[PDB]
Amino acid sequence: AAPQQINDIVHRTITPLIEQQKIPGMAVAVIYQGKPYYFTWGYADIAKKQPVTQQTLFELGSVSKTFTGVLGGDAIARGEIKLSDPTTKYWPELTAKQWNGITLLHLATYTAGGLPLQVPDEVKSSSDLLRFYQNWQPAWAPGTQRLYANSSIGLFGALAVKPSGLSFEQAMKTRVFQPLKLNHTWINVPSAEEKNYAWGYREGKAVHVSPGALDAEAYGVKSTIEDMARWVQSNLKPLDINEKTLQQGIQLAQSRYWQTGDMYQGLGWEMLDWPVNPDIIINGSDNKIALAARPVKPITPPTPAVRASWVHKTGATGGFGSYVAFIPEKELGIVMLANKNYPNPARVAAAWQILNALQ
Repeated sequence: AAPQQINDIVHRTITPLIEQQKIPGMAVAVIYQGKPYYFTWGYADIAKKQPVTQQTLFELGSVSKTFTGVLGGDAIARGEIKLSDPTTKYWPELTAKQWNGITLLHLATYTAGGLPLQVPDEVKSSSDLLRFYQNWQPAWAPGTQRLYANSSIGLFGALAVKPSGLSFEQAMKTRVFQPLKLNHTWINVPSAEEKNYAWGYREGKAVHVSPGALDAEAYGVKSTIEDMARWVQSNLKPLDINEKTLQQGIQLAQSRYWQTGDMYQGLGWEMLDWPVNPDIIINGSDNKIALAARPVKPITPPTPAVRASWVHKTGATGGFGSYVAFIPEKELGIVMLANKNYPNPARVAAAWQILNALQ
């Protein structure tokens, strides 16, 4: 059981959300005074009447970028990479002149100059990727415009693990998932766990995310509400993490590297100063803003992680919609996982209503 104030605000907020958005299945975790409280609704598989449980796996979509950012932070802390390193240090075959000056920082923070939102579906092998990046022409100089992009942070993640000699998946398992005891968090769902993998629903049809280049880095993690609550706990309170470079990596992913308007770009995470204007976060989450190019101001050196922040990330796939938000100063956070991609502003409005009530 949760304290009644949590049960009350969750029931009053999530029930109309599910009805308004026709969400088939949903799981919510509230982290309150550092402890998790879980809630589930509806079905992971409608036709087969499988309820959502605390072991249901949801596609995180772009919430996966938070894991990629932390894994990159850990590689920085290990001394394996620097954000100022040129992309070409890790991929010297990227000889085209437009890559001169594009650093790992730019890739990690969507500031390379207009790398596109998606890797094209036609681009599948490393050779296809090389052609893609060699032929890409920037719209802007590096470090001037943020354009949210799977092709940008996806490449960051692929390159950041090269010194380790591990694949991206193996690095993520060994360096992030295992130390944090995320035992039900997967880039590739094992056969024995397929029974727990919810279907996503798009226009009423059951769907799962399709393979794509750099999927693991940009949008490919699947996880349970329990593991996601532990992920929030770890990012709320990194000083409890025993593995020093992972603790440091978590901290570095909440450093502020760029500002645009009132939002700050971390590694995967995005941040605003708390208290927030809820309209700014709600309206800023709409893709009309969130996917637009926005001019950035550099923060030199990056601001070390600010405890009084709203730290958050939206994520989607064709069939799923996820959101995570937390406030380190308040020891408070929320995870919302659903098997329908419903509008971002409705996610953020509900999260803020719940966390604002519990602050």
